[PDB]
Amino acid sequence: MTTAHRPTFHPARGGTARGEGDLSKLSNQYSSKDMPSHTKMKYRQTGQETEADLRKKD
RNA sequence: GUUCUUCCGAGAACAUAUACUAAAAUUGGAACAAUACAGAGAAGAUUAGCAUGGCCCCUGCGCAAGGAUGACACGCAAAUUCGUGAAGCG
Ligand SMILES: [Mg+2]
Ligand SMILES: [Mg+2]
Ligand SMILES: [Mg+2]
Ligand SMILES: [Mg+2]
Repeated sequence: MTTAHRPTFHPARGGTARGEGDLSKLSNQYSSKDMPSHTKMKYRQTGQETEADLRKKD
């Protein structure tokens, strides 16, 4: 019988790869996109119809 | 060891703790080249390719991509339990 060509009847699980569960388990090889980028965080301006002021604004 | 003190051969200050310390002696752990054999995924054959899984790697700068689809998988799969009437006995 053929059985190697099977789908995922069994559930997928994870949470144990490189650097998961312990921060020292990151290898010093890191991916090209793991470079620091977009490091200045944007925020929404003051008076953006913020929730409490919006609530007031019935 | 130096700049100074003098009663004279001593005194004050400056200077302040190197080194996985070995020229060694010991003790684990990987792949190498090839005589003969029989030889590489899918209900006949030629057989794609891409997936899926874990206490399996290798090449790669790599969330790219290759390594036979990289290899494997390839059936006792029972795993919460019964219910019935004939005929021997005794
Ligand atoms: Mg093929
Ligand atoms: Mg591949
Ligand atoms: Mg190939
Ligand atoms: Mg594969």
